[PDB]
Amino acid sequence: SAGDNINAKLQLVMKSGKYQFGRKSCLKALRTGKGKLVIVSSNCPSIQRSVIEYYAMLSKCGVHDYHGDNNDLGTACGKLFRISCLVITDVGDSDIIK
Amino acid sequence: RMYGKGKGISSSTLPYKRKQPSWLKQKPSEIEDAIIKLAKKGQTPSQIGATLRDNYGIPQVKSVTGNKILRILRAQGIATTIPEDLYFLIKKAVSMRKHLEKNKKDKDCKFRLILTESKIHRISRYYKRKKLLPSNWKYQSSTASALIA
Amino acid sequence: FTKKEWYDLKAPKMFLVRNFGKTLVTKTIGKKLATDSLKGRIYEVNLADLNNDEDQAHKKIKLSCDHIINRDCYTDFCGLSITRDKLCSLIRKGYTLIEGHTDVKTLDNYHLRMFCIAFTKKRQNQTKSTCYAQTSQIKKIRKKMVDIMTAEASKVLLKDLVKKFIPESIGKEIEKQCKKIYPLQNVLIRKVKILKRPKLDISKLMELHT
Amino acid sequence: SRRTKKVGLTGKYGTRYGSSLRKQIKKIELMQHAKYLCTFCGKTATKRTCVGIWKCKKCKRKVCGGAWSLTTPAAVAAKSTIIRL
Amino acid sequence: ELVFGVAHIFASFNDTFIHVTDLSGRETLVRITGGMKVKADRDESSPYAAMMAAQDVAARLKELGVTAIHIKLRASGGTKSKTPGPGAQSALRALARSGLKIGRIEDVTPIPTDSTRKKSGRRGRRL
Amino acid sequence: PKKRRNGGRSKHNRGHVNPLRCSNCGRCVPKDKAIKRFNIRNIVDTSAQRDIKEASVYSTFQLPKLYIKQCYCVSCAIHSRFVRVRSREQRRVRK
Amino acid sequence: GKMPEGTLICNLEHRTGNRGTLVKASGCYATVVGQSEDGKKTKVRLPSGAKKTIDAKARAMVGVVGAGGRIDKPILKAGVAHHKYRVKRNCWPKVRGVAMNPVEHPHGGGNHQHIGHPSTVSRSAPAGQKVGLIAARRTGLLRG
RNA sequence: UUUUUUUUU
RNA sequence: AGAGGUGAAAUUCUUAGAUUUUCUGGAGACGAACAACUGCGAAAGCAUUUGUCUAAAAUACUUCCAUUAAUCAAGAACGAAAGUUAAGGGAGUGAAGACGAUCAGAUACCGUCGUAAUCUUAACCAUAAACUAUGCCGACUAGGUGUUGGAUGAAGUGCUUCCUUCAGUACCUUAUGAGAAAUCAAAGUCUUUGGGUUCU
RNA sequence: UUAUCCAUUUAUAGGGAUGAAUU
Repeated sequence: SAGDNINAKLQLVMKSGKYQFGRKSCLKALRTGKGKLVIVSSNCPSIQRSVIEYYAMLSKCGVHDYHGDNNDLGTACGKLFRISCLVITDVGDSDIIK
Repeated sequence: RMYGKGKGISSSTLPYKRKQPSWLKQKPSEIEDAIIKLAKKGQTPSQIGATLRDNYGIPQVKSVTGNKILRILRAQGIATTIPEDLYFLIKKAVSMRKHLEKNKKDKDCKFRLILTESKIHRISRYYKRKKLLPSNWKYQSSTASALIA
Repeated sequence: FTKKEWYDLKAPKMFLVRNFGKTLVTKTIGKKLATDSLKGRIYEVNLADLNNDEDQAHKKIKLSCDHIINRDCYTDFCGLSITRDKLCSLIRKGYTLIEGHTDVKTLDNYHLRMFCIAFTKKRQNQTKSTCYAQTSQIKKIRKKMVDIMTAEASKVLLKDLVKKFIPESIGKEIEKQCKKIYPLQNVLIRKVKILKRPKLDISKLMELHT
Repeated sequence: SRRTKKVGLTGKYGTRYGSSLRKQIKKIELMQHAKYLCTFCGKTATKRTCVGIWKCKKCKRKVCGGAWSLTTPAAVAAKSTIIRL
Repeated sequence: ELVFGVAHIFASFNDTFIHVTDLSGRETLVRITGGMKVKADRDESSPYAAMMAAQDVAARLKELGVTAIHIKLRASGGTKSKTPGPGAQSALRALARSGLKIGRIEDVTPIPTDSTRKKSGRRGRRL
Repeated sequence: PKKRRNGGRSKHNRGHVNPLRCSNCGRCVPKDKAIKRFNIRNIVDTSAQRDIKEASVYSTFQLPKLYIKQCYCVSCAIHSRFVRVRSREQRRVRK
Repeated sequence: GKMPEGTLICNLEHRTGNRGTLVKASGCYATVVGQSEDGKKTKVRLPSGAKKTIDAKARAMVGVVGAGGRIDKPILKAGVAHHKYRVKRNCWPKVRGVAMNPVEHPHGGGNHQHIGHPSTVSRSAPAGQKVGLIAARRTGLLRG
């Protein structure tokens, strides 16, 4: 249930609100602030992780460190690759804000 | 019950009143003008009736309008290709296999996967017997994930 | 033997007797120090004898000799235990048992682990032989009781923790708040143990023992 | 189709050596060369590189490991006890 | 000047151990057992040896000086047995009769949450 | 001949029950089949309980009981002179 | 003498300053099974199953030597043994002493290829005599 | 604690 | 100066301090007491805590489909323990075995030790008195005592009890019901013989 | 520990609370 909150909230915002996936998508959205919420992978090197978290509190966007390597948001959402970094463009009727 | 034991007679008992009740002054016109509105928002017909009878207070859509609910989603080309029961079963099977992909020691869980796979196969055969399901459609387990559409 | 000498033992100032008995210390000869042989040992006393009342006969206190001056050993609280005979006397058929345990942190950086027993109450109108509890409320009450115990032990010290253990003040408010969820019979804290104690601060023990 | 019903990779050994001996290296052949999972990239593609040296197909950074496995049951337990402290 | 010690009685359907130490458990004062007296390889658990193995420790305790004593009762262990042997009744009787001051009493027989299986197989003891 | 309706055990709606060991012989018996007695005893019989009372202190010390909860295998229970073989007709009534 | 007991160590230093002496073969490890109360002394259990007392200042690596389980796979053929010992020594092939002539080996000689005399030799046996089972305490299959 | 045995109708 | 052990005994450990007291760690194991003619699961089986993933069941519905159903040779999944293969682990128990006693004999029952096994992982094996010895689905036939999870109405102090009712779940009595009987509320509704079906 | 013996090195800092860094 605790991780179900994150998993289900992400899965539901994907369908309801507008969504994007990819490190290029995240950088493109977070060099303008379009990326609403930003996720950093645990497996990815801290060099990858800390600049991406850096982007967040310039952009006033919520950054979270997902414990994992390539799963769920990179496997269950719509894709089959190693995502290693996440960002959401738009939000529907989703409580992902809190 | 198809699998396991237990009768479980819990269900919904429709009233004897075939027509609409006297208080149901709400016209069948705007009663029909409330279902496709909620439908294209994105909503399963199994829950469309529930929300109509909870918020709009209009039970027995068949009684209030001389047509069935899937009939009045199906007469205007907004019904999904995959039926609701089959879609809700294949999503369960997809979750089944996503779990078993990493958790392969869940032998009871994969037994339940076998049970729901058999359910999907027989229900799909039934829907195939009717013309509303394509004969080419096969439900390959590999593409079950993309079959949700 | 004929050389071993008696050393009187002392309790912290909070206890009204401050003295329960004497230990024995062997030959004070050669390189073996008869001060660390006495030090770092455990004395198991009963609250009934230690407070001259029969009410506190169902639990016992362990005192570790922390330091020695002159000859009287001062000791210090290190563990609490209830008597297993009273525990099994309390245990009875028909009532579900509930266990709780957690690690707490005091402002003294003291690591304490306490285990708590919990029973269910038959009340008056049940008219049934059994008083079993559906496991979801066991879930909920165990979680809530662990939470409140950690909350009460986080913002207090060890000595006042003993001050509140003596009147079994921990076993009252839990019943008070459980009266609104599920009635519980007499419950208590079974055992409290020290995991890791900070470096021995001699300045923090004189003003407490005296 | 399927040329070897049971012998599998040991087909390179022909009829030589004992059946039970080839079958005892049948406990190990399916895992000495197998594509196991790396912890710095995330693809199940690691391959044997030497007797103790290991490497996947993405990271280009080698790792000390078991004789024919990336990790050994002793070494995962030993690491777990150390981590617990 | 009243002084307290602790005596551990061990009854295991054999020689009844009497182990008198100070209140810390450490630094034992006198240990007497039950086989220290009878040389017949029998009556080790019997009241015969059990109660005559206690007035001697009462006298030794008297000449040592300590008067008031607590008692801890032991019944084998967590796997062997759970009830004290015949020697415990006589051990208590002799301490009562000797005039030795007796304080608090407790049972500390080790009770396992564990279930390490005991002697003999599923068939159990056949005698 | 189906001597007992329950078959000698109290197992219903179950397939397996974790067993236990008999106290006097160690025979492995299913938990619902073993003869279980929560034994309450005096560590000292009343005759010497009076003695420990008069030789004790606090003038109000009370004897704590012994709580065993022993279990026996069926084979040794009847030999222990506790379980009655009793009669066929009255076999049914338990209490 | 810094790590707690029960931990697994490798590259042991049986005397402070040898920069690595014990527990160095692949897959081997020692376990620290005790520390002296006054420090300056600890007990370890070596891969041979023996307990050794080493001072607390001795250094070691925490972990298990890599390439573990190397002896698990069977050397299929003489070729792998040849390649293995080619980079190590001249200890292979062995050649039985009972297949040699009596001049080159006490086992050699005879018309039936047998040892002829007990193969458990004394610990005091000279260089040319220490050839069988050297000072064997027992023989035959072990029973645990 | 130990106690094996008893042609043929 | 004994300690284990036994109906006795002996094997065995013990002045280098055994057993015993207390404290500290390490190891593997199990999860008592609560714990029940109680719950879950297709069966095998499943009891420390917490978290996550996944399922199942009942209840309530004026939600949806509309026959999509039942039983099933072949064919498949799971399948106690023991056993096999290979690693890790190896406390306690302990087939083999080694001794010590009883016995006329004891290769056994009893005692001490003790390899494999028991434990973890990855594969096989597919058998158990795998037993309520009772195949599954459906209809009907009797009262009471319980008890588990809901739901309904009312009333001791928002809390808690009683009524009714579903889905389990056992028990007692009764049969102008059955059976050869033991017994069975199904093993009844069967010479007044046919609800459907699989296996033997 | 002084005889004696052993080990290590460039005989290279007195005891307690996947980037560098020399003038």
